[PDB]
Amino acid sequence: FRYMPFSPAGTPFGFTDRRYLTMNEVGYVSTVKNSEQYSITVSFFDVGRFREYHFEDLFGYDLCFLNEKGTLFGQSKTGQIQYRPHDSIHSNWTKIIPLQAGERITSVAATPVRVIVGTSLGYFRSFNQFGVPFAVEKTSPIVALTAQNYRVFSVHYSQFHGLSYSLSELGTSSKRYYKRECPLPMSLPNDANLDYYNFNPMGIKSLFFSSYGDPCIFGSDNTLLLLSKWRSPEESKWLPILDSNMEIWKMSGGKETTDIHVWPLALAYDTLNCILVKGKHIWPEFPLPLPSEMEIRMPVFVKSKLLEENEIQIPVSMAAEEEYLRSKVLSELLTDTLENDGEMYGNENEVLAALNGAYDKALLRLFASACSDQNVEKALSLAHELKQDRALTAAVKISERAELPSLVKKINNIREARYEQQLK
Amino acid sequence: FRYMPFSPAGTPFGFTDRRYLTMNEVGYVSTVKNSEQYSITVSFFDVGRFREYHFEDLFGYDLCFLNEKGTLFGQSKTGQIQYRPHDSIHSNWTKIIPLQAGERITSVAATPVRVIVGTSLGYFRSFNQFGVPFAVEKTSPIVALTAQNYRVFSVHYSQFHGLSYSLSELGTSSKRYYKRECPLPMSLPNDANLDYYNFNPMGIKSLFFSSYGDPCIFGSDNTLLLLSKWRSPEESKWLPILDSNMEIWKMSGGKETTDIHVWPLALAYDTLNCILVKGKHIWPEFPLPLPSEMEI
Amino acid sequence: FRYMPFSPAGTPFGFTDRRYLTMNEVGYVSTVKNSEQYSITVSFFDVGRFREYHFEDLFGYDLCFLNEKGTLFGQSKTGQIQYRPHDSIHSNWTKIIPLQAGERITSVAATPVRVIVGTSLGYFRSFNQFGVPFAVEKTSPIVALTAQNYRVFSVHYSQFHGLSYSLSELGTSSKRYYKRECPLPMSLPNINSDMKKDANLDYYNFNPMGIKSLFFSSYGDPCIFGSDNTLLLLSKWRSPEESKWLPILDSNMEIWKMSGGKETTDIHVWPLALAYDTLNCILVKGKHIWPEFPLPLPSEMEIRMPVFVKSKLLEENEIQIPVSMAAEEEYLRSKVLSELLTDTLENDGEMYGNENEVLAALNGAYDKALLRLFASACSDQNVEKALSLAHELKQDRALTAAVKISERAELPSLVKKINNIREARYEQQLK
Amino acid sequence: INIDDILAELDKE
Amino acid sequence: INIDDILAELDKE
Repeated sequence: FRYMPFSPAGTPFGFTDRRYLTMNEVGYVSTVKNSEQYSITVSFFDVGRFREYHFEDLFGYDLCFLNEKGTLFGQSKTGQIQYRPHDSIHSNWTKIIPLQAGERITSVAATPVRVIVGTSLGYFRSFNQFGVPFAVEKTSPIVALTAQNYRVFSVHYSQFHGLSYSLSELGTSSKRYYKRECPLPMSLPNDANLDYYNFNPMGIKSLFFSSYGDPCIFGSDNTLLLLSKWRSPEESKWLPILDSNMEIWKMSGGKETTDIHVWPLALAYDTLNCILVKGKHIWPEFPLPLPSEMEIRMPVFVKSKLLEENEIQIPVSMAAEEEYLRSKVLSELLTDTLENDGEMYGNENEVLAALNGAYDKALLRLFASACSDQNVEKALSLAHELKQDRALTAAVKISERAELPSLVKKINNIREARYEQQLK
Repeated sequence: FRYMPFSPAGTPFGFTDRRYLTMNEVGYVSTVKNSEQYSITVSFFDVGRFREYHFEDLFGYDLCFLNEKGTLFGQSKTGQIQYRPHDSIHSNWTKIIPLQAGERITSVAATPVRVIVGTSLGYFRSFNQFGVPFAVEKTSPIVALTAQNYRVFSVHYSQFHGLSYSLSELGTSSKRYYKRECPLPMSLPNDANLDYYNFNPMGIKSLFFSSYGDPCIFGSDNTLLLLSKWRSPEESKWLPILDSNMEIWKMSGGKETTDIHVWPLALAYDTLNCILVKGKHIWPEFPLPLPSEMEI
Repeated sequence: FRYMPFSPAGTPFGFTDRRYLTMNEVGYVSTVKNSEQYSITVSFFDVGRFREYHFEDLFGYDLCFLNEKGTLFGQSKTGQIQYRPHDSIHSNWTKIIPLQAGERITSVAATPVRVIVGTSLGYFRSFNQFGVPFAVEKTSPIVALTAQNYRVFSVHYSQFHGLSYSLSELGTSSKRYYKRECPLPMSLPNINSDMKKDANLDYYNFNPMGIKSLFFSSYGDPCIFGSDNTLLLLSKWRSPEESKWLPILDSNMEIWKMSGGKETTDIHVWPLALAYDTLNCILVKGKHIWPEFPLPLPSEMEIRMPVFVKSKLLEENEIQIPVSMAAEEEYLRSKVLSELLTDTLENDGEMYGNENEVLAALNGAYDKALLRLFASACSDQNVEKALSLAHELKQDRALTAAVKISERAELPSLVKKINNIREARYEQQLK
Repeated sequence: INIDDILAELDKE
Repeated sequence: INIDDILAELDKE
C-alpha cells in the first residue's frame, strides 16, 4: 500500500500545473508549477487581519497546514519542513526530518504552540512554534493529522485493523492519550474522479477539531462524522451529523445532481464552513469561490417522504423530530465541553441556553402531535425527555387542551418527582 | 461479500413459498408468498399468555425480531420498519429508515424499551418502543443484532479482520461500551443445505442473551458459545458450553445419524431451548416441531 | 501464519550445523548437531564469575533463556522444559507442559525467581525457581517473552489485532497487569520476491516478526529491537494513558557514522542488552545479519535520538558533529533518560545504589546542553526562542547561567523575563 | 392542535 | 558566543 501525503482539503493537480495544498476557515494555500520550481500563495478569508502573500518554493512542498498564527510546509520525500508565522515580527524556521528507506512524511499539523510531523513508519515528531523538539514517538503508520492548541487528532492505518485514530494532549510535561488507536468507522472509497483517489486513497477530504474542540472527519461518502464523548473512553461514539449529499438534494428542490459538490473547511458550532464546487470534478478550482455555510442536519429524512409533503419544504411535525435530535446531540456535546474545559469564545453559555430552549420547544411539538393522535403512551414518553420544568408545565397545558386528564396526572407526577429531588 | 438480511433462527424459502422470519423461546414468525403480497403469522409457545395473529404484508418484510412485549418487522431494501405490540392497548407504529445508495438494513432488534436498526454501511439507529429516535451512530458495517433490556450485542464485519462484536448498554445517561469490535471466535461455514449458506453466509444460526445476561452465539459448527465475565476486560472469555453434535450422538446410542440437526431458540440458565430438526435440511420447516431442551 | 519458537537474540542454523539458542549480557548459548543428537554449550562473558559448560541434548531444545542464576531450556513440540541453575546449590528440574493438538511453545523466559512459558494458543504458564506453578492464564497467542525479577514483558500476535504487548508482575499470589495487550508499534519486515534468493531469507523464516531481541533495560524499562534495527524503549508504562514507545537508537545511522559517512552492506548489529545509556551488542561482519562462530567480543553502542540527517552531517565535515547540532540531540537524550530514571526512583527506588548521583549528573548534562541551544538562540537575536528554551531549564542555578548568557548577548529584555521565571517558580514552591 | 400561544408563553419565562 | 566560562561555574556548584 502506498502512503500519500495528506493535507486538509487539499486538491490534486489533475491536468493543470496548480492545486490547493490545504484549506480551512482561516484561508487557503495554493501552489503553481514554475518550470523546475514552484510558486506558493497563502491567502486569507479575513482580508482585514492578514495580508495575502506568496513566495518561491525550491523544494516542492506537497504538505501543508494552516492556522491563525502561521503556515506549516512539508516535503514528503526529502523530509524538509518550514514554519512561516503570518506576522513578520516572528522569524521563519526550517528543519529537515530524518527519514529511513522508503519512509515518507504523510501529514503535518501546527497550532500556535505546537508543530507536528507524522510519517509512514509511524514516527511522531513534535516541536514548539520555534522548532524546539519535544519528543520522538513511535506509533502505527500515520496517514492524517490535525491539531488544535495542545490537542492532536491522528489517523492511523495497518494491514490488520484498517483505519484507527488516536486522540492526545501535548501538555507541558508529557503526551497523554484520551483515545489510543480506537476504530475509525469512516467509509472507505469503493470513474471521473479517479485522479483524486490516486491522490487521496482513503478519501479523507478533510478532518479537524470543531470550534468547540470535538474531532470531526469528512470522507468520500460526504458525511460529516463527529466524535462524541471522547473524554470517557467507554462512552465515545462517532456521530453522523450531516449528509451533505442529502442537503444538496434538498437545495436543488429534490432533484438529483452530478455537478454540485461539498468541500469541507471547518465546523463552527452547528454550521459547516465549506466550498460549494460546481462542475465536473468534486474538488474546488481556480479561482476559489466564496465560502458557503451549510447547517448540520441529523440524517433522519427520507427522500420519498420529503417528496410527498411537497427548495424542499419540510412539514413542521417532521422538522421537529430532526430539530429535537440535533438539539439533543449539540446540547450533550457542549455541556461536556463546559463541564470539563470551560469557555473558549465567550458565548458558549448563551449558546447552550438557547440550545436547551430549542430542544424542549421541538420536543413539545412532537408531544402535541402525539396528543393529536390520542397517543397518550407516546406523549408521556416524550414528556420524560423534557429538560425544563417550565416545559413540563407547558406540556400539561397542551394535555389539558387535548382533553387528556389521564396524561395530565402522569405528567404532574413527573413534576412532583422532580420537585422531590429539589427537596434533597 | 454480500450483506444478507439477518434474523435470529431465521430460515430460507428454499423451493417453497413459506419460511420463518425469526424464532426464539417466545414463539415463531412465518411468512408465506401468495398471489400478490405476503402473509405474516406470529405464533407463540405459551398459548395461554399471548394471542396468535396474522396480517397481510404489502411491503414484503424480510427482517424480524420477537420479544415478550411485541414484534419488530423490517424491509431491508426500502428501509421500512414496523413495530407491533402484543397487546391491543398499545398502537402499532410504522417508520421509514433513511438509506443511501446500496445501503441495506442488515438486522433489527427490540426490547420493551428499545428499538434497534443496523445497516450494511454501519449506521446504528436507536428508538424507544414508540418510535421516538434517541441516537444515530456510525460504526463498522453491522451484520447481526440482538438486545436485552438496555444491553445490545452486535456483530460487525470489516474488510480487514473480518467478523467482530461489540457489547454495549443503552442506559438513561449515555451509551456505554463494554466491548468495542473485539474478535469473534466463531467458526465460519466450511450440498442440500446450499440455499441456507446463500441465505446466511456468516453461518450465524442465531444469537441472543442468556437469562442471566450473557451474550450467546450459535454458528455453523453447531456449538453454543457463551461470553462470560464481560464486565471485566482482563478475564472475559468465550466458553464453548455446548457441542450439540455430541449431545445428539449420545441420544442416538452412539450412532452417527445425519438426520437430526439442532435449531437454537434460547439459553435459559440450565438448558438450551431448541428445535430438533429431522430431515434433509438443517433448518426446520412446516409444521414446527415441539420445542426441546438440552442439558448444558 | 506459522508461530516459530522464539528466544532473545537467537540465530538460525542457516546453511551450517550450529546456531545460537539465545544471547544477552550474561553470556550466550549455542547448540551443535551431533549426528542424531545435539551438543549444547553455555558460555559467559564474565569468565571470572561463571564457568563455561556443555551437555548432550537428547531432546532437541529449540527454546532458551539465560539469566544470572540459571538457564532455561525448552522443546517447542513435546513441551518439555528444563531449568538448570548455574550453581550446584539447587538441582536441575524438568517439566512437561501440556500441549493441545498443534499447540507449540513459542517462547520461554526465566529470572532468578520466576519461570515463564508461553504457547501459540496464548497459554501463559508461570512457576517459581523451584517449579512450583502459579495459576494458568489464557491470553492472546504469545510470540515473545522476556522477564526481569518479578516482571514480565510479553508480545502477542493475532490475525486480528497484529502485534500487541503486555507488561505484568508475578506477585506471590497472582499476576498483576501494568499494561494489558496495548499496541506494539514495531515495524514488521518487508520481505520481497528478490528475497527468495537473498542470503538472509533464512532468518525471517526462522523469525517472521523480525524481533532480533527484546529485554528490560538495566533500570527496568522494556525494550525491543526489530528488523528496522531501531531500539524502541517503552516510556511511562506505570501510567496507562501516558505510555509511549520511544525510538532511542538507529543502529543503521550509527554504523553509517562509524564508517565515516559511508554506506555499508557488511556490518550489522546484534542486540544483547541496554545498560542505562549504552546498547550492549555484537558487531557482525559478513554476509549474514546474525552472528556466527566464533563469536566476536561484545561491543558498546551509545544510544542517540534519531534526529540527525545524513546530508547535514556530511556538510559539517568517523563523522564529526558540530557542537550546536550535537546539543539538540543531547538535550533530547538527557530529557528522555532523566524522565525515565525519575519515574524509576519515585516508584521502585534505587537498584544498584548510585542512581541518584546518576540522575543528578544527568540533570546537569540536560541543563548544560539546553544552555548551548539557548546561547545559539541568543546569538541569532531570537529572544522568543531563547525564552522558550529557558522555561525548559531545571536547576535554578541554570536559570542564573541563562541570565549571564543573556547579559553577555546584551539582551536586557530577555534578562527580566528569565528573572520572572525564577519568581514564578518561587511562588509555586511556597504552595 | 395549536400551541403557538403556549410556546410563546414558555419563551417569556 | 562563548559560554564555556559560564558553564564551568555551573559545574562547580
